[PDB]
Amino acid sequence: SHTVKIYDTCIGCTQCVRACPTDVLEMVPWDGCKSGQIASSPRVEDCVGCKRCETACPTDFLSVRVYLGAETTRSLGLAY
Amino acid sequence: GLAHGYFLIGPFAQLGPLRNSDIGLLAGFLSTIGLILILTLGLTIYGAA
Amino acid sequence: ATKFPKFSQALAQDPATRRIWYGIATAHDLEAHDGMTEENLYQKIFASHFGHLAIIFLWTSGNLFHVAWQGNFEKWVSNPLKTRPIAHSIWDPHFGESALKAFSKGNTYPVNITFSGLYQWWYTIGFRTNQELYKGSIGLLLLASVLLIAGWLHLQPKFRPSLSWFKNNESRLNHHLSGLLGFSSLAWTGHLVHVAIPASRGVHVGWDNFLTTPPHPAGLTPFFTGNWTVYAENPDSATHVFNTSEGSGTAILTFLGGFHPQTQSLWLSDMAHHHLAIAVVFIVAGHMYRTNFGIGHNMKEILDAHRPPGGRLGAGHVGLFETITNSLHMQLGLALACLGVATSLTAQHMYALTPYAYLSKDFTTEAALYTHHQYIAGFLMVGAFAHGAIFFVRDYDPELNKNNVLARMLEHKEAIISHLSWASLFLGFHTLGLYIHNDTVVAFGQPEKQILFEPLFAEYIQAASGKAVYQFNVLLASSTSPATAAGNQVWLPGWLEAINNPKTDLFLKIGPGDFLVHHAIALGLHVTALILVKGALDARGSKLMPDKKDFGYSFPCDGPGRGGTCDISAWDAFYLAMFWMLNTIGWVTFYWHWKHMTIWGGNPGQFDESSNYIMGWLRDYLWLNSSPLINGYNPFGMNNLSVWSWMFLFGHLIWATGFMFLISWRGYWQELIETLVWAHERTPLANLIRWRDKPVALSIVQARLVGLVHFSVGYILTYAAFVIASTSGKF
Amino acid sequence: EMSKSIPFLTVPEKLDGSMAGDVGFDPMGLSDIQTDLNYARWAELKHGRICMLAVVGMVWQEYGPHLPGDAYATKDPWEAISSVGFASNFQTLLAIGVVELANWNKYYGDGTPGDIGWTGGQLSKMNDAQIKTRMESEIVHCRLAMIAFIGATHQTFLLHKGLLDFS
Amino acid sequence: VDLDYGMKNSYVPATGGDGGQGQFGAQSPNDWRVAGTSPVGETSYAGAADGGEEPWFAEAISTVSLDLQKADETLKAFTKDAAAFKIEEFADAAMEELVGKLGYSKFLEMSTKQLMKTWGTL
Amino acid sequence: SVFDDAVKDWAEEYPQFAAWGWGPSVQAEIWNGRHAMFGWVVMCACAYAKGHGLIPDADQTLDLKEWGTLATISGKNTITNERAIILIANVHALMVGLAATISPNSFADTLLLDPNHPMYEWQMERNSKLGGVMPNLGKMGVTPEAELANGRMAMMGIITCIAYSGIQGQSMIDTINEWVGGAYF
Amino acid sequence: MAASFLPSILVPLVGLIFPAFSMALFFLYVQTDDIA
Ligand code: CLA
Ligand code: CLA
Ligand code: CLA
Ligand code: CLA
Ligand code: CLA
Ligand code: CLA
Ligand SMILES: CC(=O)O[C@H]1CC(C)(C)C(=C=C/C(C)=C/C=C/C(C)=C/C=C/C=C(C)/C=C/C=C(\C)C(=O)C[C@@]23O[C@]2(C)C[C@@H](O)CC3(C)C)[C@](C)(O)C1
Ligand SMILES: CC1=C(C#C/C(C)=C/C=C/C(C)=C/C=C/C=C(C)/C=C/C=C(C)/C=C/[C@@]23O[C@]2(C)C[C@@H](O)CC3(C)C)C(C)(C)C[C@H](O)C1
Ligand SMILES: CC1=C(/C=C/C(C)=C/C=C/C(C)=C/C=C/C=C(C)/C=C/C=C(C)/C=C/C2=C(C)CCCC2(C)C)C(C)(C)CCC1
Ligand SMILES: CC1=C(/C=C/C(C)=C/C=C/C(C)=C/C=C/C=C(C)/C=C/C=C(C)/C=C/C2=C(C)CCCC2(C)C)C(C)(C)CCC1
Ligand code: SF4
Repeated sequence: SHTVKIYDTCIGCTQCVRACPTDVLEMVPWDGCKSGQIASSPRVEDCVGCKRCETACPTDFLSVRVYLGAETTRSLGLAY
Repeated sequence: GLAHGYFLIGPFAQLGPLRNSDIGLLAGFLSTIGLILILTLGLTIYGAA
Repeated sequence: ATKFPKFSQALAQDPATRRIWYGIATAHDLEAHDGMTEENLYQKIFASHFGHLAIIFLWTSGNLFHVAWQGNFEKWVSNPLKTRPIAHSIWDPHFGESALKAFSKGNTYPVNITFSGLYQWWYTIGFRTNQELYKGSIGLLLLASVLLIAGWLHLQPKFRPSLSWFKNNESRLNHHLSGLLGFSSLAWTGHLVHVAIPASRGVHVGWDNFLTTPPHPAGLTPFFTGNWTVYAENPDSATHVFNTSEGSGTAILTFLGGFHPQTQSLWLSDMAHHHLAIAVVFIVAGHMYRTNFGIGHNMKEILDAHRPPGGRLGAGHVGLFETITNSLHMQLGLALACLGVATSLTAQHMYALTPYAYLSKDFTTEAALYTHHQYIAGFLMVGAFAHGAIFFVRDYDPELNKNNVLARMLEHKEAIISHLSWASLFLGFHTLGLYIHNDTVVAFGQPEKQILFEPLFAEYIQAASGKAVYQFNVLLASSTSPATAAGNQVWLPGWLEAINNPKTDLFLKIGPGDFLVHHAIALGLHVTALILVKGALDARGSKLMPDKKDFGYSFPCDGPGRGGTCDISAWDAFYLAMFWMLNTIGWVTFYWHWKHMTIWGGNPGQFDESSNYIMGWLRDYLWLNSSPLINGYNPFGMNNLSVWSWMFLFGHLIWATGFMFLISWRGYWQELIETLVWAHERTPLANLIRWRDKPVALSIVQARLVGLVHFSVGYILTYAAFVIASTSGKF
Repeated sequence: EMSKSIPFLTVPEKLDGSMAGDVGFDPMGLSDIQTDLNYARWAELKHGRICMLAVVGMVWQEYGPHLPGDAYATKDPWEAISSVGFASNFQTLLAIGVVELANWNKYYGDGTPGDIGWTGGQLSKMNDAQIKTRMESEIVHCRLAMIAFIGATHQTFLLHKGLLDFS
Repeated sequence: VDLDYGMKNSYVPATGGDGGQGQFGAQSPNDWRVAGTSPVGETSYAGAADGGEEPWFAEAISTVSLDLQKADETLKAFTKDAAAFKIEEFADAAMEELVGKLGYSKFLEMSTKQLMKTWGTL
Repeated sequence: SVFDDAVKDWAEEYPQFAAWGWGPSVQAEIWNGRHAMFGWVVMCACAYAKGHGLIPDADQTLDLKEWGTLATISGKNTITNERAIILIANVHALMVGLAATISPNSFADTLLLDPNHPMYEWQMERNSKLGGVMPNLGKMGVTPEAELANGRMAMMGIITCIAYSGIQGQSMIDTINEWVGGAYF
Repeated sequence: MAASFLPSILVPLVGLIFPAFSMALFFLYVQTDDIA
């Protein structure tokens, strides 16, 4: 399974969540930013590692980071 | 095995290096036996795995 | 850890064929393995080193055995200039009758001719018979068994060394300087005086009679009385016939200089004296560091004391001792860098200062040895930089090295990389421009408009060493110079005879073609260095990927975001620099080979005139010399060069196949393999059989590596076939 | 404290006086790196026993009755190796190898160094004081024989006199 | 129906470079490495479908289905904690009023104040 | 004894092979002894056929244009007729052995101890019974004990024949002939 | 028996038998589900 971390520079724009093709990410309440929400990755077992979430993230540097790791059927995107 | 070994000798007998010698058929049979041994090794290790 | 590879849980759980590939590719990266400790890491490395040394000694014993058993070494010894030395016999059932006959020319049975120079070296060091070679082979086989036993033993619990033993710098350095180098050099001098020199003077000294055959009639009395000049009196005369007693002297240590007149190689007395002085220097050097006896230096104190008082180096060398000691990757990088320099020096000095009897007459062997050692040097240099980059990723601690020279390199990496880029661009622009200008003016039939710079600085260096052709009256080319008056006392006469002898390779005559090719070589060196240095210095991060160190030395990319990040890792810099290393070493070896082929062919002027434009290289080097190689087999028959013709085409094919991995990338192949899986699952009588490892396309990094390996193997095999076949089929 | 054999040096910690023949002689500190002295003592005993037999053989094959035979007649121990032939040296090597490999687990084991079982029933009616005395005597004989073998060899290839030829 | 059935797999998460088993498990608890097709009258693996007179396409027969009742029931079972949270914040019988008045999916989708508004009606 | 410790340590060092009966097992001792006995038969037949010149054109070499490069020893020098004939006889025996290894019948003594074969338990029982330095003089006739003893004798004879032929500086056929009182040549 | 026979004896063993058994052994090892 891949690792997906959210750093506290997240501004809760929800763009990574909308970008995710396998629904790894979700928005949760948080008082650290103006939007009152932060990204979360509770379902990293379904992360393929496409990094669309990172492409969508507007902060500098990224607030969501995908580190590729141990491959499974799910992370390899296999229909077989 | 009966189906395959019968046709496997043909390529060896008719096209192998010794095809133009008078022991060409015997060499073709030996080549077929060698191929069968290779295939049997494949079957054995396949079953084990 | 329940399946292969047991050292990686992450890989062992992958359900695809990837699990196998990566296991194989990660077996020797012991630091990354699950549950590894530092102590176990050092112990496993120690045992693996014993195994590697066993492999080396098995290889040497095998060369000795095959020459003794199947070679013509005795016939070669009796007649060096008219025998082709044998490497080993051929037994290949695929051969036709014509092939057997072709490969048995000059012999009764098919053979490969050796181009490794082993016969010349063994002849020079005193080997004369097959029995002696066989005894050497047996000894090395037993020594390999001993090394394997040692490797096994030092993995047993009571014999595993501790981490403190592996980190004892002063003692290891003392022993490797004084014992591994200094005493080995002394023992080699002893061999040369007792065995090789008498053999060159037509006298047999072996295990049967060496205790009662003094290597000098005066014995060891002069050595112990300090009257050492006795060992230099009466050298071999200028009419000395090697391997016979005619014209022989009795000197065992000399400083004659130059070459033996008949072998055109270094005097054996000169080499013995060289190794004796070397032994003294290294034994002395090996007493510098403090081990157990109160005296000697501590390396940490030496390092910490060297900070310039002005401060232009910041903290100086403080922190480097711990950094080097705790980082196997930095140690390996230093070892590979120095080994690369030493291998290049081996290649450069062996061709010019021929050490082995009759080696300069074996043209193909000369070409093969130079090319072999230069390619190995390139690989070693690339490795040195790769392990520097790995050190930066995995071992470098910014706080331990705060403000030292190592950290200040990182602090001005932008200036370093930009200036290296400027130098590379300048060299490329002007060297390619001069080549193209020459090509164009020659194409329009006006060769007098060529730009032909004379390599004046190098010619001045040659003159300074005594070369008289360039009309520079400087230093050793000047009769009245202090250097000449001093040097004439010891080595200058022989050296001057060799250097002003055009039949030798001692400082070959150079001209404008040498100038242009040298600037091309500098381009290759600078660009290869630029790629490797930028990879090492950006291994930890860059503006495009500021957290690169969190992702490791090798990783595919960081995705298509931020404009695209393909080939961003430091491993990718290694991968790019492999192409430039191969191209550079190719330019170097092409230059060496073409200059030597024109010299050996009796027409240096062809190189001197045609090397100044690219078409001269394409036409007069590659096209012209391809001829015997491409006719090794043809519609009319074959000869013994047919194997090289086949290997030439083989190399072209492997190189081109590497192009497939390098150009086409993963997504295409993964989609194709999806349809392959569909087909197999849906095919009756074949779907009785199923894979247990899901077929997947090769990974991004794996494909880069596979393409690079195919490219490199094809490059090497193609050039080896060309150099061997062209040199051996022409001369 | 201090070493008994070299009274101005400190004894290394491993030379506690338990093993027979210990007089605190290890000036080079060779015992400090080893985990224990069992392998070292096995080696010392094996070398010494071989040297004892080698010295005895050097004397007998020079001033003693050889076995009948043309090959077995020469009194020169170095030449004996070649004269008796490979067919006999190899049998000796193989039998020794069988004895060595059968005792492999003792050599790399934790039992008493030197004791492969060939006791002769000599140490049955003894306490530990007498067994210690016997082991001290064996180790002293081993140590004398190694020096003696070095001497004997260097007198038969550096001077080419006999062993009992004191001219 | 157990909710951790997915998590009870044989995947042992590595100590590094591994996100582990997330909300549902990293992989199926069923070993995918099963036998190929089998002769007429035989089964390749435990739960394999009998391909009848065409065993070579036996793997194209489906033994895994989702009937609508199982879908509704697992929807309720997997979201029981979210519904418990929503009633905990809006505030047994009240939940039965809300989830039958408007729906279960709608009850999940609405807000505690909005449900305080719909609870106004009776 | 040294034997039990030796076998146990070998099994601990090579467990995958020790599972099938490879290595210093009773199974390997039995099979190699059977082969040694048959090979004593074959070697005696070869000695007898060489002594009486019953092999046609023994010193003549095979035709290169007939058998090709595979029949060459060095270059175009081909193997003799006698060596090829001996090889072919042993190849007959080897084909029998390969058929037995690959396709054993259910009541057959298999080469390796396969848990799925119907003879596995019988094989383990028999192999547990056999063992010791002296052959069981209580058990005679056609029994596993006698088979093991005679296999051991045949392997010992092979070793001694190789060693004696080496010491005497003669060929193994010469030793075989001089051990039967020159009954072959 | 002579050493001159060794190539035609040994080459098929090194180039055919040994790679086949080594590849079969490695295949069996990589397909093993519990190695330790
Ligand atoms: C790939 C193309 C190709 C082809 C067609 C051949 C063909 C041949 N090679 Mg060559 N060779 C090749 C490439 C090829 N080679 C390569 C790449 C190399 C390495 C460089 C060699 C090196 C080589 C050597 C050293 C030798 C040969 C030899 C031969 C000949 C004998 C081979 C043999 O008996 O195989 C046996 C063939 C089989 C066992 C099976 C063939 C495939 C079957 C017929 C397919 C049937 C499918 C069926 C129609 C499907 C439906 C059936 C039904 C159920 C519906 C034969 C003419 C030998 C020779 O002497 O040449 C004269 C020989 O000594 N080759
Ligand atoms: C004097 C005693 C002694 C000796 C003979 C050795 C010898 C060796 N040790 Mg060392 N070692 C020693 C003491 C000694 N050690 C001590 C006291 C320690 C503990 C402090 C160690 C700890 C140690 C470790 C941890 C390791 C070794 C290893 C080795 C081996 C290195 C590889 C090799 O074989 O290359 C031999 C090479 C040569 C003989 C030729 C060297 C020539 C090179 C290329 C330099 C040439 C430069 C040239 C002369 C001039 C410069 C060129 C310039 C002009 C450009 C070698 C056998 C390694 C090994 O592989 O063990 C299995 C290893 O991992 N040792
Ligand atoms: C740098 C040092 C050095 C090197 C590299 C050489 C190299 C050589 N010497 Mg020279 N020599 C040297 C120093 C050196 N010598 C010194 C200091 C002297 C005394 C002055 C000599 C005197 C000398 C003589 C008289 C002869 C040589 C010969 C040779 C050549 C063959 C040696 C041989 O048989 O290899 C094989 C290797 C060995 C013999 C040594 C290793 C033996 C192994 C370790 C045995 C294993 C022992 C172990 C107990 C085995 C059982 C256990 C195991 C099975 C597990 C070889 C080129 C011979 C020759 O042919 O010259 C042309 C020769 O006759 N040398
Ligand atoms: C003393 C020499 C030395 C040592 C001890 C090491 C040790 C190491 N290297 Mg380094 N390295 C070296 C020299 C050395 N290297 C050189 C000379 C180079 C330049 C090429 C490199 C470049 C390099 C890179 C880029 C990397 C390493 C890495 C490593 C580590 C992992 C190695 C591994 O698992 O791969 C094992 C590899 C194999 C088991 C297979 C090797 C593939 C071979 C070449 C294919 C053979 C060619 C083909 C069969 C020929 C075809 C023949 C034809 C006729 C058909 C290990 C610590 C890796 C690392 O991550 O370190 C942390 C890593 O990424 N090395
Ligand atoms: C023969 C093919 C070739 C050529 C000419 C180049 C050239 C270059 N490489 Mg490249 N490289 C190549 C193959 C090649 N590479 C391959 C196969 C790889 C493996 C992927 C690489 C990987 C690589 C890396 C990793 C790096 C380079 C770098 C460079 C630059 C080095 C500095 C230099 O020489 O500047 C001089 C410029 C040239 C020689 C090219 C200009 C050619 C002519 C003279 C220009 C003419 C312009 C023309 C008039 C305008 C167009 C006309 C019309 C269309 C309008 C140079 C541009 C490095 C770099 O960027 O350094 C600054 C660098 O880091 N290369
Ligand atoms: C490591 C060096 C080495 C290499 C590359 C070779 C290569 C070869 N040998 Mg030679 N061999 C060697 C050492 C070597 N040998 C030694 C030291 C001996 C004395 C025991 C022999 C005894 C020998 C005989 C009697 C014959 C050969 C033959 C051959 C050829 C066919 C292969 C074969 O059937 O051999 C079989 C080899 C053996 C039975 C013994 C092999 C011993 C070496 C040490 C194994 C090396 C292992 C190696 C280092 C592992 C690393 C490689 C791997 C990582 C890729 C081939 C050219 C045959 C030939 O000449 O055909 C024309 C042949 O008849 N070899
Ligand atoms: C299976 C079983 O259980 O059975 C049992 C039975 C049994 C009997 C109980 C057993 C035992 C005990 C054994 C084997 C005992 C053997 C003991 C032995 C043979 C002990 C002396 C060696 C030589 C020495 C000390 C020489 C000093 C030599 C000196 C001091 C010299 O100067 C030598 C010399 O060369 C030079 C240096 C200089 C030259 O100028 C001349 C001379 C010659 C002078 C075993 C092992 O338990 C086995
Ligand atoms: C005691 C023990 C030690 C041990 C030991 C010692 C010395 C062990 C000895 C081992 C040695 C003595 C074992 C030889 C067997 C003879 C072979 C198998 C004969 C095959 C003969 C058969 C296979 C071949 C027959 C043919 O070839 C023939 C005849 C003619 C051909 O036409 C036909 C055939 C192919 C059929 C350790 C292990 C060192 C340490 C441990 O701690 C203690
Ligand atoms: C990255 C990195 C790394 C790497 C590095 C490298 C790889 C390097 C290389 C380098 C090099 C590779 C260098 C070289 C150098 C050289 C030199 C420096 C030389 C000099 C010389 C001289 C000085 C000479 C002189 C002379 C004489 C003596 C005589 C006369 C002549 C003349 C004058 C010439 C490491 C690991 C560290 C770590 C960190 C990171
Ligand atoms: C198959 C067959 C068969 C069978 C057979 C068999 C059963 C065999 C056996 C065989 C055998 C069974 C063999 C054996 C051999 C033996 C030998 C040959 C031996 C020798 C030895 C020796 C020489 C010895 C020595 C010694 C020792 C060791 C010790 C002590 C001393 C002495 C000296 C005595 C028959 C014919 C029926 C029929 C046909 C077929
Ligand atoms: S991680 Fe980036 S894309 Fe996702 S919510 Fe935070 S700021 Fe937006």
